Amino acid sequence: ARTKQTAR
Amino acid sequence: GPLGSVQHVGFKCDNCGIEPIQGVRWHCQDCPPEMSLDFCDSCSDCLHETDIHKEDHQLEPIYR
Ligand SMILES: [Zn+2]
Ligand SMILES: [Zn+2]
Repeated sequence: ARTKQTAR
Repeated sequence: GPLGSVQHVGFKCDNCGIEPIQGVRWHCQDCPPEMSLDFCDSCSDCLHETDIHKEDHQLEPIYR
């Protein structure tokens, strides 16, 4: 599971 | 160095629920990016299925 955060 | 030591900050397992998979990641090849499913070095052999996740496919090992 991609819990990987990224910018808006 | 690498191999058996790889840290995937942002990829917690679906099989056992462990935080950010260690050693090698296992990126589901056929399950969609919206789900983006993952397994540990042991869990990748577990051959799991959900509502979307199925045994119809293969996984990709990630050494980095
Ligand atoms: Zn696991
Ligand atoms: Zn899958």
